[PDB]
Amino acid sequence: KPITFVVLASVMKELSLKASPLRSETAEGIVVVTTWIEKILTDLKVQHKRVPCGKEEVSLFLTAIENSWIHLQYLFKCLINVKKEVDDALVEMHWVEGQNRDLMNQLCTYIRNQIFRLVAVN
Repeated sequence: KPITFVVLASVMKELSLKASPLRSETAEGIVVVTTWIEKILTDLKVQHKRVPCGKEEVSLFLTAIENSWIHLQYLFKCLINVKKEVDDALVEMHWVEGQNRDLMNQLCTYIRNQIFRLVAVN
């Protein structure tokens, strides 16, 4: 029952350019996006590994840590799929293990937010 968000085929094009401005047309669109999610996660010192996936997607398995303390610690687990849907990229995130399922939305909203900061490279 996964959270999703599209990356538009133009946002991909801009992510490719950022991945190599001085060259062109190197790698698939979903692959480029995935390696930008991989950049975003390592920067958070989130652990992740690419896992076997389907023919028309790339998958990250990731392990983040959460802390639940009192009155303003634990490990949670997610599968990110980056699948080519229509012309654009569909990003699915599946909650696998952990306490607060709503931390996925926090991580997903963050990642997708991080993507669009990168694309404002204008």
